Amino acid sequence: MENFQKVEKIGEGTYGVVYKARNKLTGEVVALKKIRSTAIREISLLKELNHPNIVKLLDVIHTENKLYLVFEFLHQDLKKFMDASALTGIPLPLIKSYLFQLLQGLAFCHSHRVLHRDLKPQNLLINTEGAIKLADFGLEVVTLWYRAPEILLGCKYYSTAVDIWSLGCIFAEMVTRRALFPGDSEIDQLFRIFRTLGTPDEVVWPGVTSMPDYKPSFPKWARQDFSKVVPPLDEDGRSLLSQMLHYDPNKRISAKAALAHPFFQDVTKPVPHLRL
Ligand SMILES: COCCNS(=O)(=O)c1ccc(Nc2nccc(-c3cnc(C)n3C(C)C)n2)cc1
Repeated sequence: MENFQKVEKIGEGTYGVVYKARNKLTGEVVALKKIRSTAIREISLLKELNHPNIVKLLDVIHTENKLYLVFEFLHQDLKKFMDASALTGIPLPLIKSYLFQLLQGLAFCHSHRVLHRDLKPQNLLINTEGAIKLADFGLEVVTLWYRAPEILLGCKYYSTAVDIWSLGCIFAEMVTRRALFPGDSEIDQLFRIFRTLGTPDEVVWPGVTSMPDYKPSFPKWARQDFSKVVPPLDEDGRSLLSQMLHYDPNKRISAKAALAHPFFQDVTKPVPHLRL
């Protein structure tokens, strides 16, 4: 750590505190994360998971029983960018570009059997070049808003499909400028999903009733059309979103397959208006 100079406290919570810092030698600006063995080997395997849409992990510093992660620095997260776009919302071309890039990023980690497990606007970082990247991979006050239903129902060995679900929720949020399922407890989260997509059963989700936390007493809500869930979204988008929000993790579209959906027929890479 003697090689770094803390510039300011970026973010906080969860895995630790994050600071913007400068390398006392090179002057290189980075994101320094102070984390609060197995972890070591797992984190190291991450330094190899390099992709343009994955915030690059520069170094892993383990000293005095303390773990420091040095990352490539990005100037803003999606949360802040959405809040700054609330008045007019993010332009479709830019929403589509971000989704396309994240799917590319996911298709890559998934191919390497790595899942993020906690995708959310706060850990999606953007630059002035129009790129968006996945941050805070890894392996209270944490948002459950983007949690996949299988996790909520107690699935112990959930798949990469959970990242697809989270991304679908983020997609809907960019389009409507409002969180899709803002649960404030695990059961509320589950019930918000149920009220919108319908209480899942053996028909739409084989085996769902045999899940750890599934209760036969769950209220039975009927599904709602996506025309009502994300109105402005054209048919291609609504079609893709519905496949990203499928209950059956085995039926949920994969990232790679998602990249082939017609919604991306006219995908481009616009530049956002960032006021750093
Ligand atoms: C409460 O205040 C929120 C402010 N959000 S922000 O001002 O738009 C903002 C968020 C993140 C960053 N920079 C950043 N770059 C690389 C990795 C990283 C990183 C590495 N590990 C983590 C957890 N992160 C971030 C997601 C914090 N954070 C710069 C500015």
